[PDB]
Amino acid sequence: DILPANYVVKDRWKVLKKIGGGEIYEAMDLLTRENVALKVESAQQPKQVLKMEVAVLKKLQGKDHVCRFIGCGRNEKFNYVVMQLQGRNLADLRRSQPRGTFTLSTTLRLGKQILESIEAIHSVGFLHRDIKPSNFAMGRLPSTYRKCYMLDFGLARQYTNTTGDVRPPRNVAGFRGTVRYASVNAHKNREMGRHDDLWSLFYMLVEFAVGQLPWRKIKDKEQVGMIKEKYEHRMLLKHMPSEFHLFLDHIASLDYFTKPDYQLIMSVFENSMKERGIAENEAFDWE
Ligand SMILES: COc1cc2ncnc(Nc3cccc(O)c3)c2cc1OC
Repeated sequence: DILPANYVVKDRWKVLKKIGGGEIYEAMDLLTRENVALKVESAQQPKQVLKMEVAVLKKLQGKDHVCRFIGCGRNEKFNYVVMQLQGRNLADLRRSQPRGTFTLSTTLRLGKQILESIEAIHSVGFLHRDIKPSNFAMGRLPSTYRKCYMLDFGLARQYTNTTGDVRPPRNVAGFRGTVRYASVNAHKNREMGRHDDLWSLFYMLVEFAVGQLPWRKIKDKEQVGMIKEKYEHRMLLKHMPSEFHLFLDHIASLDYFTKPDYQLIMSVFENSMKERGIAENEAFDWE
C-alpha cells in the first residue's frame, strides 16, 4: 500500500481504507465531512496512467453517469485524484442474486444507463476499453441510489486528435483488458474502436439476463478468443429479446473508423421494455 490508514493528503483527505487497489482508497474529506474516493499513483511509476484518468474525468464533468471531480495533485512520492465515492458494483449485485441473474427489467434499465455512459466517453474522444460489470456502480445517496456510474479510466485511450479526426489504428495493439467481455477484435490484438466497447456491453447484458457466458470457465486468453470467433452469437440470443439481433447485426457490421448508431441500440432497449410493459420508475432487483 502506497498510503497507510490515517494518512492525510493535502491536510484534507484522511485515509480510511483501501477499496480496490495504482491504488484506490475510501477517504474522509476533513473540510466537507463526506467520504470520497481517492486514487493514487506512485511518482516513480514508469507508465503514468492517472494523469490521463484525470483528463478523462475532467472532460466528462456535466455528463450523467460520472463521479464528480473533487481534486488532484502531484508530489515527490505520489500523484493523486479525489472524486465522488460510489456504492455497490454491478458484479457484486449480480452474484448476490439468488440465481445469479437479474430480471429483464433490471438488465434493460442498466443497459440504457451504461450505453449513455459509453456514448458520453466516446463523445469526448476516448474509448473505455475495459467495459465490465465491476467497472459500474450504483450511487450511495438518496439523489443517486438508482443511477449507474462508469468507473476506472486506467485502460482508456484517446481515439481522436484535437479536430475530432479519428486517429490511425496501430497494425498491432496488444490487448490489456479483461478476457470475459473482450470483443473478438480485442482478442485478435487489433486496434480497438467504439464498436468494441459496445461488444462488451452486449456480453455484459447476455450475462446479466442468462447468469453465464459460454466461455466463463476458461482462463487462457487465446482459448476464449477462439471460442468467441467460432461461437454462433445468435445462439446467445435464444432467451434474450428478439430486437437484440439488430443490436448484434449492427455491431458486427462496424469497423474501427465507423461511428456507431447509438440510437439504434437505445431503441433496441426502449422497444424491448415498451413491448413488455417495463417502466423507468420500476424497482431494481436488489431493492
Ligand atoms: C465502493 O467501491 C468503489 C467506489 C468508487 N467510487 C468512485 N470511483 C471509483 N472508481 C474509479 C472511478 C473513476 C476512475 C477510477 O480510476 C476509479 C470507485 C471504485 C470502487 O470500487 C473500487
